[PDB]
Amino acid sequence: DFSITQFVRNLGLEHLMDIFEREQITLDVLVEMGHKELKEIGINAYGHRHKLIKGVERLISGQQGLNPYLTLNTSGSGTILIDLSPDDKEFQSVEEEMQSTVREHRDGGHAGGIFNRYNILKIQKVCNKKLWERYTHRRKEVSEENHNHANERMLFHGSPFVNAIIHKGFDERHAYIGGMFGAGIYFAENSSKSNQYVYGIGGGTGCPVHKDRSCYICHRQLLFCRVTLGKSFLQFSAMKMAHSPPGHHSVTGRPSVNGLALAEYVIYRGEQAYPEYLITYQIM
Amino acid sequence: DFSITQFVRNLGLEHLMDIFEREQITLDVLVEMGHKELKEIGINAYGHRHKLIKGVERLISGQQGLNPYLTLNTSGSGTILIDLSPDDKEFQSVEEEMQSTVREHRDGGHAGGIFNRYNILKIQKVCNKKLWERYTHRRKEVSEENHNHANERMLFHGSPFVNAIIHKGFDERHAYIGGMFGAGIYFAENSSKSNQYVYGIGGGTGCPVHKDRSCYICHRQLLFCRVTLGKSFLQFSAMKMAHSPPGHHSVTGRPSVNGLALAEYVIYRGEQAYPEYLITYQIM
Amino acid sequence: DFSITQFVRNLGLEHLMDIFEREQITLDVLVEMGHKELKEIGINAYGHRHKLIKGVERLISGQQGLNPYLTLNTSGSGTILIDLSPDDKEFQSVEEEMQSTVREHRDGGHAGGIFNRYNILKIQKVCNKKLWERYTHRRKEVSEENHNHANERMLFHGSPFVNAIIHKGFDERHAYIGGMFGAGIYFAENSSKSNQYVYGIGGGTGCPVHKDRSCYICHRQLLFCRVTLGKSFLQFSAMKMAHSPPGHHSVTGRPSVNGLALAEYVIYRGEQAYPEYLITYQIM
Amino acid sequence: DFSITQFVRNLGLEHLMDIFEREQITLDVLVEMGHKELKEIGINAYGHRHKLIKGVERLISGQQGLNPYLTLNTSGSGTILIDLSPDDKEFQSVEEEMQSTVREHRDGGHAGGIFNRYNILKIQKVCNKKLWERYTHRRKEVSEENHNHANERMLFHGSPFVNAIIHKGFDERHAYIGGMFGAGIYFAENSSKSNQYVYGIGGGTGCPVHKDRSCYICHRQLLFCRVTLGKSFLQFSAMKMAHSPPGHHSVTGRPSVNGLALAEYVIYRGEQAYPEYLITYQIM
Amino acid sequence: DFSITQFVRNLGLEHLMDIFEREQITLDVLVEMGHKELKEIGINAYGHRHKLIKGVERLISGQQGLNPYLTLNTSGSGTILIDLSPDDKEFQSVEEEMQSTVREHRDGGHAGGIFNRYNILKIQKVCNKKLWERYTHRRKEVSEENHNHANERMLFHGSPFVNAIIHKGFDERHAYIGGMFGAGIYFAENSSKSNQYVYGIGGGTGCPVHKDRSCYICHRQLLFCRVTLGKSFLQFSAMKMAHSPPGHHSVTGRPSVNGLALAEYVIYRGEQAYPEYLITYQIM
Amino acid sequence: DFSITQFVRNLGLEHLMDIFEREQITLDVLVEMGHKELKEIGINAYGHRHKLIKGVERLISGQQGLNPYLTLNTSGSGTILIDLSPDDKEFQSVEEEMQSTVREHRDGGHAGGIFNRYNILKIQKVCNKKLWERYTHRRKEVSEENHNHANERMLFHGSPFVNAIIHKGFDERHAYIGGMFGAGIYFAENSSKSNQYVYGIGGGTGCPVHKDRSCYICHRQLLFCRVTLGKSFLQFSAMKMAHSPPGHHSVTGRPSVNGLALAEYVIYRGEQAYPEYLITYQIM
Amino acid sequence: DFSITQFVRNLGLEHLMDIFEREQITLDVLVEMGHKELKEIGINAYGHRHKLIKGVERLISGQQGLNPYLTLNTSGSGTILIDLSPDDKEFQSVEEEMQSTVREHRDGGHAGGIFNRYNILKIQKVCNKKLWERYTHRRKEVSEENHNHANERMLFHGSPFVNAIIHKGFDERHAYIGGMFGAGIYFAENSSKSNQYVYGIGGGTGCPVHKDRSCYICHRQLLFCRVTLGKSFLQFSAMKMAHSPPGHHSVTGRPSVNGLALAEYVIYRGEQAYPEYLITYQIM
Ligand SMILES: [Zn+2]
Ligand SMILES: [Zn+2]
Ligand SMILES: [Zn+2]
Ligand SMILES: [Zn+2]
Ligand SMILES: [Zn+2]
Ligand SMILES: [Zn+2]
Ligand SMILES: [Zn+2]
Repeated sequence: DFSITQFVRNLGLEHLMDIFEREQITLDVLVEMGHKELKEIGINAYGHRHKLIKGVERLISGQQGLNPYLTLNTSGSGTILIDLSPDDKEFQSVEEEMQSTVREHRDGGHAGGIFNRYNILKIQKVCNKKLWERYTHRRKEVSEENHNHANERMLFHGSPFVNAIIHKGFDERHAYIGGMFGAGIYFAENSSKSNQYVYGIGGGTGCPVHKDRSCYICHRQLLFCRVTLGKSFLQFSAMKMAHSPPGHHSVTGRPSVNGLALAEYVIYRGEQAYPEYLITYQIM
Repeated sequence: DFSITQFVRNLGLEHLMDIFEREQITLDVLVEMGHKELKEIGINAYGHRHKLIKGVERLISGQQGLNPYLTLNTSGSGTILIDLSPDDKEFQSVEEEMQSTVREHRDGGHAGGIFNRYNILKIQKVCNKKLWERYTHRRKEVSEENHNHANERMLFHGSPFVNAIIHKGFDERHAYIGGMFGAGIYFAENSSKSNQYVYGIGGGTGCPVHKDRSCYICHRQLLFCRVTLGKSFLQFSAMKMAHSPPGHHSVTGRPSVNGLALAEYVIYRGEQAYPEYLITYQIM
Repeated sequence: DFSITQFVRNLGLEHLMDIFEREQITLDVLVEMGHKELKEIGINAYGHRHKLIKGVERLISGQQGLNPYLTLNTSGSGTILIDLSPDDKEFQSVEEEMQSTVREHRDGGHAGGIFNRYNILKIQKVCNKKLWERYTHRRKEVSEENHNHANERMLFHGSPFVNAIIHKGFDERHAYIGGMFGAGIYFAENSSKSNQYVYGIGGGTGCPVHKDRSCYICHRQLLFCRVTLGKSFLQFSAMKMAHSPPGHHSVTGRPSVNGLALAEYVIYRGEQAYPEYLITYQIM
Repeated sequence: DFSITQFVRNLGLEHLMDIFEREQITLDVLVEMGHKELKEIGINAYGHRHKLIKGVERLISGQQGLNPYLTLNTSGSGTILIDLSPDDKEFQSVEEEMQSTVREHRDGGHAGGIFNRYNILKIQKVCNKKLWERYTHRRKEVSEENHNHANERMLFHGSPFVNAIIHKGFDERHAYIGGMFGAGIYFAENSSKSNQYVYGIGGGTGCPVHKDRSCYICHRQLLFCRVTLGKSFLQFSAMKMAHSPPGHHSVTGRPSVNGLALAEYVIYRGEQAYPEYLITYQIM
Repeated sequence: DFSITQFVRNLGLEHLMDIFEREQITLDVLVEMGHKELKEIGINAYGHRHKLIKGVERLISGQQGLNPYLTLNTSGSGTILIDLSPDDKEFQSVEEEMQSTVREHRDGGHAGGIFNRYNILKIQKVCNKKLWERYTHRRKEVSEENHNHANERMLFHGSPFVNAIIHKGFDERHAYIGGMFGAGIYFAENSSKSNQYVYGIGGGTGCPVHKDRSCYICHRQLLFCRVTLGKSFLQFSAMKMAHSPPGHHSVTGRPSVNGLALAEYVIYRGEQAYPEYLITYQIM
Repeated sequence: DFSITQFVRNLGLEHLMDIFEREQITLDVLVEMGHKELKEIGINAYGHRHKLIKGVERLISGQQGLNPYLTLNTSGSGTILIDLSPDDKEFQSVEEEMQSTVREHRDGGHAGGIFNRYNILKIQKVCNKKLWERYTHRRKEVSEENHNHANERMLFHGSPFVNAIIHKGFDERHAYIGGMFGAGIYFAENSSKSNQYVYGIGGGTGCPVHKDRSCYICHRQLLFCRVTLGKSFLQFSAMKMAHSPPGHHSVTGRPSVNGLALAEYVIYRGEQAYPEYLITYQIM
Repeated sequence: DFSITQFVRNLGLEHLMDIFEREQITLDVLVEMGHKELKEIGINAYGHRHKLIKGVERLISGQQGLNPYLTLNTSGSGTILIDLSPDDKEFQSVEEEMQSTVREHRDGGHAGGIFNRYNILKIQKVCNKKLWERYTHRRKEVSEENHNHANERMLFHGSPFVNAIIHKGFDERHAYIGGMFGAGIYFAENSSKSNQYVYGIGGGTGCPVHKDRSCYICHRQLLFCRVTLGKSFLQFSAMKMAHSPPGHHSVTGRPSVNGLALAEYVIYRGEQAYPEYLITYQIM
C-alpha cells in the first residue's frame, strides 16, 4: 500500500494514513471516492476531502495520456464461469439444442466417433466484461451497416483451445488457415459437426488419456456462442480467402449434393463472436 | 462454491473466502448485498466492501446483455400449493360455487357420469410468481383497450392436463383445435359442464384404474381460474376460429334452443387465464 | 402440512427441513420470521436466512393480487367469550344496567313474560378481531361525516339469532323487514323491551322446551352492544324505511302518547353495531 | 392565516415568520416538512428545525383524537373531470359500448324516445380520491367474501341526479324504492335502457326546456360505472326487497318471456359503484 | 440562556460551544438528542457524545425528583386555533347542528334576543395537548367505571369566559354555584339555550358595545364541546348539589309537567369536558 | 377453564390443552407469558410459542378498544391490611402522634367523650394498588402546579364509613355538605377532634351496642391519612363552598378566638387523600 | 490524559491507541463501555474487547478500596442554574409565593428596608446531583423515623453566602450560633423575613456599594428551599440549643403575643435542606 502513502504524503495529509490503513483504502479505491464516501470513512473536515479529491483529479485527468486509471483498474477483470442448474429451462434449452442437432456424418466415426446422444455433464455461462464490450462494440459497428440488423446467431464452435478462448476471446491471428473457406473461425449449426474438431483437425490425436477419437470416457468441451454474421456471403464450393469479401461480414457455406453436407459459417474477425456457453459432455 | 470463489479471487480478496464459506454466501446471494449486509457478516474494511460491490456492478449492469442475473435467480421459482382448510370461508365459497352450478346434461351421464353433488376432498391455492406476472401483464394490456375494464371472471376448467397447467400455465399451443369454437381454451360457469372434460374429450375412457366414465371411487380434478375476457364476441352457433374475431379478446357462446345448453367461454391466448384453485373431488 | 416442504424445496434448502419439523414451523409461521427469529431456531448461516426471507417476499408481495397472505393466517380468527366474575365492577355495571331499565309494558307480559327482575346467570365479553375492525372502520367513517362525533351508545338487542350474531356480526341482509321503521336492526335503551324479541317477533312460541312465552325455568340471552348512531333522524310514527334517511346515519323512534311507549334505535347497516356483552338470564 | 403564526409564536420562534410569510408556508404545509424541506427554505439552525418538527409531532400525533390532520388536509379534495379526446382509443371504446348496446324497447320510445344511435358530445373521466378509496375498500371486502373475486362489471346508469353522484358518489339513501327489485341502485348493460331514466322515472316530463321525452335538441348525460357485484342473486321476477338476499352482494334480474326485456343489476349499498365516465350526448 | 454553557463547561467540553452556538442548541433541545442527532450537528468523536449523553442522563433522571425536564420543555405548550373552511364538510355539519337546534323559548327573547337563524362568521378548532390529555385520562377513568362506555356527547356551552376556557380549560372552581342543579358546568343540546349565557346569567347587560341583549351587530361566541357523561343521573325537578350523586358521573335534567322546557346536562368535574370548536356568530 | 380453551382451539392448538390444565394456565396468566415462560412449562416447539404469542397480541393490542386486558386482570386487586407490631418504631410513632394530639375540647365530652389517653389495640397499614395510583397521579398533577411542591401532610379522619373508604377510597360524592367549610372531606391535626366524628356528626348515637357516645368498652377506628394540600386557602370564618377557591387545592381553617378552637383542613376532590393507617383503639 | 495510554499499553493493546485518540476515549469514558459500545467505535475483534473489559473490571472492582472510579468520575459534577421562563406557571407560582408573603415587622423596616412588594429579575432552578442525593438520603432516613412522613416544606432563606450554598450545599458548620434557637440554619415562611438576612445578621451594613440597608438599586438574592422538617419541636421562647431536641429532627418557632411575630423553622443538619430556587430581585 505504497502508492496511497506517497499520494497522501505529497498532499501533506500523512496524519490521515491511520484511517486509510484501517479501512483498507488503496489508491484504486480512493480514485473512486467522492465527498460522500470520504465522509463515511471518517474524513470529517471539508478541507481534507477537497484536497484529496482535487489530487485525484490532477492524477486521473491531469495525466490522462499516461493512463494511470488503466494501471489502477486491473483488479476484478477476467472471466468467471457461472454453473447452470439442470432444473432450469436455460439448461434444458441448451441441452435440447445439443441433442436435437445431432446428425450422421460421412465418416465412419473417424473424427467425432460413433454416437446418437450426449451425456451432458455441465453447462457454464462465460462472463468477461472486457470481451463482452469488445463484442458488442463490433456488433453495433456491423449493424450500423446492414440496415440496423446485426444478424446474430447462436452456433457451435469446437477446438482444443477452448480454455484460451474463454479467457482471451476468439482471435483471427490463430485462424484455421487451411480450412475449406480460408483463414477464419468456423461455426456449425449442428453440434455433431463441431464435435469433430474438439481434439484437432479431423479429430486430431484423440483424447489425451486414451488416444482414441471415439473415447466414451473422457469429457469433451464445446462452445455455444453468439456470432454476428451481418451481410453474409453464400458459398457452395471451396474458396480460400484471408478476409471477408467486400461488403460482407461473414461467409455461409450452404449444403450441396456435391459439396457441403451441412451448414458452415465463417467469420474473419475475432471480435464477431462471443463464447456464451461452455458445455462439458461425453459421447455415447 | 466455485463461482463465488472465482469472483472473489479475481478481486484479490481470497482472504475473505472463509467468511463466505461460513455464512453460505453464494454469488446469487452476494449480488443482492450492499454495505449494510456485508458489514453484518463481518466485512469490516470499507475498501473490501467497495471492491465487492463494484465487482457485482460490473457483472450485473456491465454485462446485462448476457443476462447473468437471470442465470442466478433460477432458484426459488416454481409452484406451491397452499391447502385451504374446510373451516375457512374461502373453502366454503369455492365449494358453494362447485355445488350450486350442477345441471342436467343431454347425455345420460355418458361423458360426465350420473350425479347430483360432489364429495370435495380438498381445495388448493396455486401460487407461481412468473405465471402470475404473465397473467397480470396481459390483464393490464387488455384493459388498456376496452376502456380500463378487464372483464375478469372466475370459471371452471376441466382437462386431463391440470398438472402441466399448474406448473407451466395455460398454453394455446395445445388448444382444443376440434372444439365447437375452434382452437381455443374453453371455460364454463357450470362445474358439471367442465366435469365432462376431466377424463378427456367427452369423458375419455373414464378413470385409468377402472376405465369407468361414471366412477364414484377415483378422484377428479378441476381448476377454478381467473379469466380476462375483455371485449367478448357473442356467438350463437358453431364457428371454427383460430384467434379471436377482430376487435375482441374472447368468445362467449350463449345458450340457444337449437344451440348450446349452457354458456361457453373461449380464449385464444394462454396468458389470459390463471389457475387460482385446484379442486379435488369425487362424484356421488 | 406440505406447503412449507414445497416452499423450502423450491429454494434448494430442503436440508433445513429437519429443523422446521422439530420447531413446528408451518408456512404461516415462516412468513412472519426475520433474521433474528430464524437465528433463534438454528438457521445460523446468513445465506440461508437471506434466501428464506427473499422467498417469503417473492411470495407475499410478489403475488399480492392472489392474496396468499390471507389463505395463510386464517388461524386464530373466530370469537372468544371471556367470562366476567360477579365480584368485578364491570359485571356489576352491566347487571345494574339490566336490572334498572326494566319497565311495565302495555301487554300483560305476553311477548316477554310477567316479571320485575332478572336472575342473571353469567355475562361474557365477546371478542372477535375482524368484527371489531369492521366496526371501528365504520365508526371512523361516521365520525368523519359527522362533526368528529360517532354518537356511540350502548344498547340492548334481543333476537333468536344471537348465536349467529356473535360469530358473524350484525347483518342488515337479515333485517326485521316488518319492523315499525322498516328493514333495520333494532336496539333499545330498556332491557325489558329487547326481552320481547328473544324468542321471536312478538314472543314467538316461548321456550322450545315448554313452549311458554313467560317461562321462568329455562335460559334466555340478550346482547349489550356498542351502536354507532352518527346523525340520527327523529321519528314519531311508523315509516317503513329501507335505509336511513338522506343525510343521516340512523333512526330514533321517540316515545309518544299515541305512539311508542319507549324509545327505539334503528340502524340499516350491520357494521355500525358491535355485540360487546352476552348476557344469560332468567326472568323472575 | 393566523394558525401558522400562533404555532410558531408558541415555540418562541416568531423571528422565523418573515421566512414563512415569503415562502407561503401554512400550517397544513408545515405539518408535512422535515429537516430537508426546512433546510431548503432557509431554516439553517438545527435547533430551530428540531423545535418545529417536535411541535408538529405534538400537534398531529399527540392530539390524534381531535383529528387536526383532517382539519388541515381538507384542501385539494374534490372532483376533477378529464376530457377524453375523440381521437383516443379510450373514447372510441366507450363510444362503441354506447352505440352497440342500443335496443328497441316495448314502448314506442315513450320513456326514452325514438332513435337508433347517439350523437356523442363529450366523455369525461371522473376523478375523486375519497370516493375511489371508498370504492376500493368495499371491493376488497366483497372479494374477500367471494373467493377473491369482486365480479366487477362496467354498466350504464341513468338518473336526473348525475351531478350529485359525481360529486358525492352513489348513495342508497336516495334509492329507487319503487323499482321492480326494491330500494336499490339500478344499472344496465344496454345504454338505451339507462337512457330511459335520465329525465326521471318513465322519462319524467321529458327535457326541462321542451318537456319532450323524445327531444333531439338538448343534451343528456349517462354514467358509465364500475360496479362490484360479488355473489349476485339470480332473480327472474319482480320482488321488492330492501337489502341484498342473504349470502349475496347484489341482484341480477335476467330477461324472461313474461319478465324483464333486458338484464338489470341492482346493488343496495352505494359504496360498490364508482362513476368512472360521464357521457354527454343527444339522441338521433 | 447560560444553562447550556454551564452544562457544557461542567463536562470539560467548552471547546464545543461554538458548534452549539451555530446550531442554536439550547439545553431543552440537547436533552432530546442521541448519538445520531449529535453526529448530525458535528460532534464527531464518540467520547464527546458519550459524555454529553451521560450528563443529560444524570440531569434528567438523576435529579428526577426536581423535575428539571418540566422546567425545560415549557415552550410549545399552549392553545392554537385552526380555522375551518366554510367549503369543508366539518364546517357544514357544525353549522347544521347549530342552526337545526334553534328553539322558541319561554321568554320573549329576553336573554338571547329574538332570532330564528345565525350568521356564522367563523368556526375554529381548539388545540391544546395538556388539556386534551387531562380530558382523555378522565375519560378512561369514567369508562372503566361504566362498563367500558364513556357516554360521550357533543354539547353547547356559553359564558363570558370563553377565552379563559380555551386556554386553561373548564374549571369547577369557577362553577355556577347558584344554578338550578347546583355548582356544576352546564351544557345544552339546543344552541339557542346556550346562547342565553354568552353575555352572562340571563344575558347580563348585553353586548359591551351597545349594552343590548338582542343586539344584531356584535359577535357572539359559543363553545361546542366533547362532554363525557358516564352513568348520568336523570332529574325532572331542581335540587342543588355540589358534586355528582354517588355512583354517577353527571346529571341530566329533562323536561317535565312541572320542570324544564328543554334538556340540560351538568358535570361537576372540570376535566370531563373539552372545548373542541369555538363558534363566532351573530343572531338575526 | 373455557376462555383459554376457546382461545387455544381457535389457534388449532388443542393438543396442548392438557399441559395448560396441569399448569393451571388461565387466559389471564397466558397473556403475560413470553417465549421464556412458555418454554418453562413445556411448550418446546418454537412454532407453537410463536402462534400463542401472536394470538395474545391480536387479542390484547388488536382489540384494545374493547379493553380485554382489564376484564382479565381483575384478580388480585383490592385492599389488604398489614398489622404493625407494637414493638416497631412505626407503631410507636403513630401511637405517639395519636396520644400527643389529644386536646381539651369545648363540649364536656358530649361528642367524643371524656378522656385523656387512648388504649391502642392495633394499627394497620392499608395497601391498595388502584387507590394508591389514583392518589399519586393527583399528587403529581397538583405539584406540577404549586412550584413542584405537593405540600403533603398526614392528618386524622373520623367517620362511620371507614370500611367503605379503605376499599373504595375517599369520595367527594359522599361529602360533608353541612360542614363549616362546605361540601368536602375534613381532616384534623388533633386526633381528639377526628374522634368526635367516628360515630357521626356531633357524635351521633354513640356505640351501637350501648348507644353511648362516651363508651369506654367499644372499639373505635380512625384513619391516619396522606393528604395533598397543594396551595391551601387560608380561612377564618365559615363559608359554604362547593369546590376549592380558584387557584387553590385545599382549604385550611385556622384557629380563631371567635372561630375555630383547633385547626381544620378540607379537600374537595376524593383523590387528594389516601388512608395510610387504620387505628383501632378505645378511649380512657 | 495519559492514563488511557498506560492502561492500554499494560494490556498489550497499544496498536488500538490510534482509535482511542480519534474517538476521544479517555479512561473515564472507557470504564463505562461494553461489548456494544466497543464494537460501535471499531474494536471488531472479540479478544480485544474481552481484554479491555476485564482490565476495566480489575481496575474498578479489583482495586475498589482505592476508589479509582471516584477519581475518574470527578468530571461532570457541579451546579447548573436553569432559567425559568417568566410565562410559565412555575415562575409565576414562585413569584406569587414571594409577593403574597410580605409582612410588616415589629421594627420600622430597619433591617430589611421600607417596601411593599418586589421586582423579580430572575428565577433559577438549582441543579446539583450530589447535593440532591445527600438531601434525599437524609429525607429517606427522617421519613423512616417518622411513620414514613418526611414533613417536607418549601421555605425561604436569606444569607450573604448564597453562592457558597448553591455550590456546596447547606452546612451547619457555618451555623448562626447567635440565633434565637441556637446553632441552626434558619428558614421562614415569609419572604420579607428572610429578606432581613441577605446582607448579614440584623441587616449588617446594607448593600456593599451604598452601605444602605434599604438600597433600591442593588440586586439581592434569596433561596426557596426544600426543607425536611421530620418531627418538628414546638417552642415559644428563645432557647440556645446546639442540636435538635431528643426525638425530633427540627424546631419550629411559633408566633406569640410577647415573642415571635412570624414563625421560623430551624434545622441542625445541612443535609435536611436543598436550595431549589435562586431568586434575584429588588425591593420597591
Ligand atoms: Zn479417453
Ligand atoms: Zn375408478
Ligand atoms: Zn321452558
Ligand atoms: Zn329538450
Ligand atoms: Zn351590540
Ligand atoms: Zn359501647
Ligand atoms: Zn446600593
